[PDB]
Amino acid sequence: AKLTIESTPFNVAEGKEVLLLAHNLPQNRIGYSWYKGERVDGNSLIVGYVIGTQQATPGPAYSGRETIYPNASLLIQNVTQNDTGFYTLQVIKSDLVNEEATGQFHVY
Amino acid sequence: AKLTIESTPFNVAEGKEVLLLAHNLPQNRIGYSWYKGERVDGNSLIVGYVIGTQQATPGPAYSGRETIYPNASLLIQNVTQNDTGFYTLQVIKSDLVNEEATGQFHVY
Ligand SMILES: [Zn+2]
Ligand SMILES: [Zn+2]
Ligand SMILES: [Zn+2]
Ligand SMILES: [Zn+2]
Ligand SMILES: [Zn+2]
Ligand SMILES: [Zn+2]
Ligand SMILES: [Zn+2]
Repeated sequence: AKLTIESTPFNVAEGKEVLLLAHNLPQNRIGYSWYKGERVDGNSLIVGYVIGTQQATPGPAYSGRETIYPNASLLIQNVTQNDTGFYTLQVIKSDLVNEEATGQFHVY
Repeated sequence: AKLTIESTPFNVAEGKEVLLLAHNLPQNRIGYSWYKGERVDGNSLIVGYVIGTQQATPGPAYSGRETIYPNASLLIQNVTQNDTGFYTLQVIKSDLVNEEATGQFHVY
């Protein structure tokens, strides 16, 4: 089934939090990478996560506000007006036939 | 030492071959995913490759002419006009702070 991302809530007050959820995770997943923007881009990588070891490693775009959970959910806290826009998840699979999906939220 | 892709040769005769090589591979690499086009996109995945097991899995853009190697290079033989343009490699790393790079060749 097709990986999709949903922000809850979509519309977020500045200084509050958003949770980005993934639906239809693939069965053979081994880990995750979250990105700022609409495209998988290593300079825009917020955090990587290995399921088996439960290790999160910040990427270049990490800002001290993002936490990734084992089901791929991403919490971003202390959102600012500059955060409005798109976010992209990759689910890394054991055969490296990886999947990705993009979602968005809005800060007011 | 940013990851980069180069085609050898850059100008490729139809029916001959091209090698896409990668410079500055990360040390903690665990595998590779090659794509047709300018981004990581599952609909354009040529092949995924796990270094440890040497298992290659084709994606939708696989054409039977591409081979992937432990040094991350992609060899395309019997090049056709459909093959021109951009290709993107993602190097999957053990921390999933993955890196990608894009290159191109021209067929004549
Ligand atoms: Zn699925
Ligand atoms: Zn980039
Ligand atoms: Zn406000
Ligand atoms: Zn607005
Ligand atoms: Zn305002
Ligand atoms: Zn070179
Ligand atoms: Zn490097």
